Amino acid sequence: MNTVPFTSAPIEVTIGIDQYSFNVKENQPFHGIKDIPIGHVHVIHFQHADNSSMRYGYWFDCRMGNFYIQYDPKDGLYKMMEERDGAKFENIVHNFKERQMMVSYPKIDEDDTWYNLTEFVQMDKIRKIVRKDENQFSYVDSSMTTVQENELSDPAHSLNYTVINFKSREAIRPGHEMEDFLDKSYYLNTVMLQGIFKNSSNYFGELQFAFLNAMFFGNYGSSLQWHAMIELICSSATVPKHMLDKLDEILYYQIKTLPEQYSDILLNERVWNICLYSSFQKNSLHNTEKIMENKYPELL
Amino acid sequence: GAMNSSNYAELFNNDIKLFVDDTNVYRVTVHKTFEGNVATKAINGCIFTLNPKTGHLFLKIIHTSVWAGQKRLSQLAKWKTAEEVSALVRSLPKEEQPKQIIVTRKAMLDPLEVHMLDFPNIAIRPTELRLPFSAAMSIDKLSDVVMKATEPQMVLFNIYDDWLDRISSYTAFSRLTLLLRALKTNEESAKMILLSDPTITIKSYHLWPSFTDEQWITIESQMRDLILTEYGRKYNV
Repeated sequence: MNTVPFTSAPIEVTIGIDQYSFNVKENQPFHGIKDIPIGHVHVIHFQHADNSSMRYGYWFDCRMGNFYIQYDPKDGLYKMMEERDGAKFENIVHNFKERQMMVSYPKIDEDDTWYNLTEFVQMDKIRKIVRKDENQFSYVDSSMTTVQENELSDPAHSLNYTVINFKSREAIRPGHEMEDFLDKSYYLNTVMLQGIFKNSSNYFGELQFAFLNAMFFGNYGSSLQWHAMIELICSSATVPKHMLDKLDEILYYQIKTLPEQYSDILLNERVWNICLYSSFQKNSLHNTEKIMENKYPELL
Repeated sequence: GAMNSSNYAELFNNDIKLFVDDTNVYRVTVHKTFEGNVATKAINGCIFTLNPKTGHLFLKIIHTSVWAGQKRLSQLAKWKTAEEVSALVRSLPKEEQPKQIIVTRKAMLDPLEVHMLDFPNIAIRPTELRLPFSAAMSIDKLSDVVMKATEPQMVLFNIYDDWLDRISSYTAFSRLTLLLRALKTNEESAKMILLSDPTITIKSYHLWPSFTDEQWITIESQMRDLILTEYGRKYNV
């Protein structure tokens, strides 16, 4: 079990840790989050009580170093930082635990929700999508635009998701225009899986990361990326059976987790109707189709 | 975006553009089989690709052999249309290539955009206009060359004959759309109006009769009357 200590909480803020969230009052004696499961990436996220604009947060993996949060009164945000002195860090965490100033990561034993949302998500892959190589953790917020969004402005603060465009030379082989546009198997299997991602694990990792950025920060570009990666699989007539089975599970947990009240802005009606009812894979996503139909029958 | 009544004059500027109409590409007769089921027999079709400024018509004849052993023909027809327009653009010298292609039907946008990915600077556009280019097969000489084709063939016409010697491309296009609208609404009546007076003939190198300016005004009046009558019939108004 790992710990993310906080120097202090000078401003009133909703703090998220993965799918959990806690209200902290201005100058409340809060010194961080303990009992964080090792073996998973995590995201610690923030919405200021005084400006519900700019949800922001840090993707991190506690195996890659000792991380803490400290409010920066100049930049006006909770910043993640690395403590290189292991003994200074253990000493700080031990003190705060002894004084019970920390919230416990409130995992239910039965509950595989966070594993199911992050199964393929790797910190090394997050750091290639979010470039800031001097830190081992990754900052994301509501407003960050994708490399693709910037093509259609500051490249330093961009989400470097894999560009997917169904009406691109990359997606369409000369002389297979109709075939490649109506059945995207070539684009999925040769260009994206064999060519760019190398395997379905990295593809699902980016898909899962895109969803979580859409859900936790309302990052619009991430939502576009999550939908594009779903639609590329559903629009392919030839998909490995293991990828289809795994996609059904991935999407099931994403739909299960989505706040009911955010379905209207995080779910694209056209893509879901197409994927569940028109696409080649319309009969391959049983779990996902059952939860969508019972939870969001209005969208369909 | 879309071509409408508001941006009509753009058709007659000096930016090269083509209209593409796919409505006569896939044509069938529906008939009964011996077992009393229904079957289609394909007949020769054509892509109607028209420069509205010059009157140059690139009539790509679609021979029935292109459908042999193919499924989902109404869908393939859109993609075959897009392939043939793309091949026509690539065959033209750079300075003759269109800056814009306007499709008369929205179902052509994605097929043509995908075939023209090599031409990112050519704008593919829909139109709000209800253009009567479906009636192209009511022009006897175009109908004749399509039905006689025994293989795929491109035939070049000027759909305005020699009109641009006397009128602007705006007025030539208005005359053409009124003739095609008439032919589409009541073909027999339209063709009767055009050919009733045997003294006015069609030159061998033309599609339409050799009317004087005065006889065109009368013809155009008879076509407008034909169209309003048929409208009052259609709609009991």
